[PDB]
Amino acid sequence: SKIERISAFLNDKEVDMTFITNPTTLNYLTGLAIDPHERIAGLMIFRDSTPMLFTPALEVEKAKEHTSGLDIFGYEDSQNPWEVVKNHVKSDVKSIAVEFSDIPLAKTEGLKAQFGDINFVNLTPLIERMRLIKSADIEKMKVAGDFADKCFEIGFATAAEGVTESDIVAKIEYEMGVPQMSFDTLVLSGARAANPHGAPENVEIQENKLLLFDLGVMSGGYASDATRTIAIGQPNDFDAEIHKIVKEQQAAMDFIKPGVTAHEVDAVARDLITKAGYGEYFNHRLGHGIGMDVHEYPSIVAGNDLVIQEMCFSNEPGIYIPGKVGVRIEDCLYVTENGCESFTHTDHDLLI
Amino acid sequence: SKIERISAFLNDKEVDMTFITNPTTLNYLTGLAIDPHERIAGLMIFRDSTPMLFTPALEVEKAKEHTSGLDIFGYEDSQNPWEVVKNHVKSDVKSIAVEFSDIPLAKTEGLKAQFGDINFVNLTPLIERMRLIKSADIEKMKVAGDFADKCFEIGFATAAEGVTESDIVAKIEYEMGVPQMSFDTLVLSGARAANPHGAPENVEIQENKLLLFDLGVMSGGYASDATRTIAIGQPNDFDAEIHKIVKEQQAAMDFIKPGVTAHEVDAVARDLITKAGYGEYFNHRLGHGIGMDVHEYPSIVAGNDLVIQEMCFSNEPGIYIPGKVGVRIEDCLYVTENGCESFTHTDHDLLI
Ligand SMILES: [Mn+2]
Ligand SMILES: [Mn+2]
Repeated sequence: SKIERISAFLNDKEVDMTFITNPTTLNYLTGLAIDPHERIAGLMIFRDSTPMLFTPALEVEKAKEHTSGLDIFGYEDSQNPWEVVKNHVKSDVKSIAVEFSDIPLAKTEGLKAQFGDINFVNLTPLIERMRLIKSADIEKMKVAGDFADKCFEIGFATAAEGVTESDIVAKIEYEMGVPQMSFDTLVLSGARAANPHGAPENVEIQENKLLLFDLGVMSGGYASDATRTIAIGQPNDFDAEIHKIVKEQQAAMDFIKPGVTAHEVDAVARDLITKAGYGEYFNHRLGHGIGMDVHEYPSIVAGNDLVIQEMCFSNEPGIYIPGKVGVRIEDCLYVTENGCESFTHTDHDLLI
Repeated sequence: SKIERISAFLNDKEVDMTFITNPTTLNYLTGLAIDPHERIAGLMIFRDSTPMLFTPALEVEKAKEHTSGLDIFGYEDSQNPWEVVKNHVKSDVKSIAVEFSDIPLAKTEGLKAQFGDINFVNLTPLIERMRLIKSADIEKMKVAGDFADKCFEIGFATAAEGVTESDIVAKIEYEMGVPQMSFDTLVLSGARAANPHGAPENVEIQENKLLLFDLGVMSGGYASDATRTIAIGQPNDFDAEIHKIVKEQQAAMDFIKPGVTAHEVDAVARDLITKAGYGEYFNHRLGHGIGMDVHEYPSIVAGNDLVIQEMCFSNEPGIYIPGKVGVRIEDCLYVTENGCESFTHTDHDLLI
């Protein structure tokens, strides 16, 4: 149980209780997706008592739909959330563990008002080492990644008769309009794709030039991310296979496998680009981790030596010569021991 | 100058410097819209030195586009943001003012690592009293509010031939798809509009029933919000003018004017509903403040007596009998001394 891993840490670090705030961490622990926004909500795990969950007076009857179970209770706006919390917790509280990365001072200060000079302890690192592996629900990241293939389908088509980059984004987002993109959809024509602040604008697509897509979705809880780059009408030759240098992605999809550096795959790629001699230009991290957030561990930067086992991240290599001729390609992937596999199935070799 | 108001506070409270983090507060101060997301950025105002602005190594050349001016500098990922900050600030720093509401512990702790046992002071209340009045750019909230009228146009039409609530939302969002909605667009048919967790789903609209809209946009920086409720085919009579009780909104649009309670307009409304006798059901705050965020001060709750002067907020009254017959209406408005006025011009009396 994920909650049992946390009691264990509390016991092990002699901290009494948690007050958990990152709404993405909530649902990963609780299976419930709540967004209090301006209001307060926290997951309170203990060393050896029954875990509670605080909630606005309005979100509570719902939260008993997940259920697990957790002792659920709330506060109306008339009253001080921090008050309610203490008049529900019994037993004494010296330490609280919270997510440093997320919890603001308005909140720690709200607790201190009520509890006193409590030592705060950083839970964030733990949650991180817990999300780094999943294997629970890779199945969920499968369907999102598959919806991105369907996004690539709709996008390609839509580049056809005056159509601009925006039009293309807007049409993909219509789809239902399945709830939410995991990040801002990119459609970038020719030399706009080399910009390190490139964004779709209402500008016609360039015929005989390259078209980059890079997109992704939130399918209920988890997330996908991908980049295809295609040609609109017969492509340029220099451009033609700057695509090749980059499609070779495939010098790292079943080359893969657990127990190799981090300086590992950012080696089979960043070298094979200096091969054809564009080591610079390609001047950003190859690879970020993926799961419930579009960006997570592991980082796949060149420098230090994180071993790989059983992990989600992404394969985005691309060369950018400012004023170029656009190109990058990306799948996200999970590590099994095979071999391995990618979350997106669309063609790396195409033209429309 | 908004920045000059802050030095003044620093001087007045004998605090050396600010480290400002809420990216909506940045742009309100700086005219620049930056989103570092996982990364660090802060606006550093001093008592009597030249204000600086910290930025990722990647956002900086851009930030010199606004300009003002501010001393702009950054950090690559190789290096510790908190390090850079201290090796740029000279002079001694005992106190830092930050926005309690926004700044997490990972950040205060990052500062303390570098600076030492610094007293943190709460800037948030000041920024709030500063945003409560604008009059600078009401003009910007004018065009967004006008785009919401154009959203209401597109929406109405689109309720026509199998169309569901989702379809209608999706079509409005297509529009360009002018950047961003200020909040999740609501389209709710008949009895779905009474739910206090009502959300558009892929369900056909009910003929001879009510259709609520409530929507809004981000037009570059500021924001709008509105609710119209219309009829799809000849409406029910009980429903017909539960609309009347609620359209009477107009028992508070030029009744208005500065120097009356807060328990003021949540009196001309919440009574005139008990008039026809649905005081309960209508069980939420009438009125929230609006500006750069969809929700801001002033709160217009029943209880305490905030005077009005020269302020943005919204007029959303509506009765909800669970399993009802849907109805609410809302404009947002600014206080001038006339009279006053609303940001949305569409018809409060209609049927499609
Ligand atoms: Mn991507
Ligand atoms: Mn509204």
